[PDB]
Amino acid sequence: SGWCDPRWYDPFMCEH
Amino acid sequence: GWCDPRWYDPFMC
Amino acid sequence: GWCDPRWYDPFMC
Amino acid sequence: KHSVLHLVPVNITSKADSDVTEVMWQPVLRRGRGLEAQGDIVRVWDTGIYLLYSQVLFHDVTFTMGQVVSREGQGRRETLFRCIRSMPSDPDRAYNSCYSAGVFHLHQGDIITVKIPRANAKLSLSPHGTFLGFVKL
Amino acid sequence: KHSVLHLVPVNITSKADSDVTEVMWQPVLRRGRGLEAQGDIVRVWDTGIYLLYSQVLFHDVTFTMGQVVSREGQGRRETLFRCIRSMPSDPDRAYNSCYSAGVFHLHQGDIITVKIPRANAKLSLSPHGTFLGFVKL
Amino acid sequence: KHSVLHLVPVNITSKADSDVTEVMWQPVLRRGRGLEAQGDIVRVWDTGIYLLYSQVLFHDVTFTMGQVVSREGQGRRETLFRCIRSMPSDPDRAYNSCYSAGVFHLHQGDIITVKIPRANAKLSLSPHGTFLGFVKL
Repeated sequence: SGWCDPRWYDPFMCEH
Repeated sequence: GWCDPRWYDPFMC
Repeated sequence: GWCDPRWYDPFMC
Repeated sequence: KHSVLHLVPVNITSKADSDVTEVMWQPVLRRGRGLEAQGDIVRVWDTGIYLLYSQVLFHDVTFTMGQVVSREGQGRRETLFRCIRSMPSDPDRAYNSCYSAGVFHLHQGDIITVKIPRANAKLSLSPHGTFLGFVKL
Repeated sequence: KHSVLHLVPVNITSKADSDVTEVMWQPVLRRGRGLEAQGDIVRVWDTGIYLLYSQVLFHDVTFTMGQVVSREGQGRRETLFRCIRSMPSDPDRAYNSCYSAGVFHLHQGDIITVKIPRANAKLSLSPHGTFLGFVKL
Repeated sequence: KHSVLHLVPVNITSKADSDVTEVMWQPVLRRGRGLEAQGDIVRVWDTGIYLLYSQVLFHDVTFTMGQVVSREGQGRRETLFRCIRSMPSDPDRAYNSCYSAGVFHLHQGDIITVKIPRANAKLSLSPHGTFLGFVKL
């Protein structure tokens, strides 16, 4: 995560 | 790919 | 390399 | 004062039986009328020198990703710049943005395109992940 | 003519119990009065259109590094662009710069932040490794 | 109206017994007369503030590549910005471009150089793979 913070969330990089 | 004639680069072919 | 004195960066030497 | 434009993805497209993926753009900033967004392609209205910048954010594991920014006009073409990113093999580490930009004489009548040289490239639609923009100088 | 600002790192910072690393900026080139580097942020005084650019030089070996550039103002947040760099797992190869840039409308009273989304992020203080800059267009 | 220069590679040059590789340049776009290319360097004539950008496309497999953009004038070297790309170990994946740019005060008589810190570095001569450019603000 880290890029999955809500302030700059991008679905593209939040697991799968 | 990168060897398409429209933007060919010998470097990568 | 990256540790040439002309553009030295402690970070990588 | 400088005409400008900044564009973000609305949608992604990659017609069957070709090895190219394009982006469909929508403007979020605009000044002047020398440029115009038209689905997957951006038309140039005013001839002149422009700063042209493009970022695309990838997630494929395949070797080497990137984009080709081009102009097309009068039956002609010119690749302006490319951006090449090597992606790693592990799917969880396999994230890279690819930014390139430059200054080009663009002509009235020119269509500007951004193509990813693979079929169905996995790329971000995020407005702060994938973008394209113009500054007349 | 164009107001400009080029900033370089004086100092890294990272509060305990967070997963953010920010940078303390000092100007090396200044023209105009629009923007002002206040420690870890940059305060906008004159409203207008601005080219923003950020580079960071990383030496972590973890999966994926990068930066977030944001404007925060009027009880609102907007993420402007991201730079995302996959770092390899060898320490003596694990070196990459990450660069992104764009054109955006910044309003008087806005604040600009540059965050690296990890705690204790290893990054370079070299003024020609890691930098942040502005041009009013 | 803004001075501009955009240069592409004609030649790659690397003096043996040195860990450096350079590019002989040739303009493909010019306006104003503030800058002139002279093979491997670019001489400044009008003092002022310049946007400088530079991209080099590499294919080496050796750890980590990149470039150093410098100004030299009046017995003083100053290094403006670097771009660092870690390269992978598989030759078929070891392709990467590296783009950095920044805004800088350049004095009349200054010599601008772009250097790659390996001997005989493998980099593209493509005009849209490896390039260098300037805009006077």
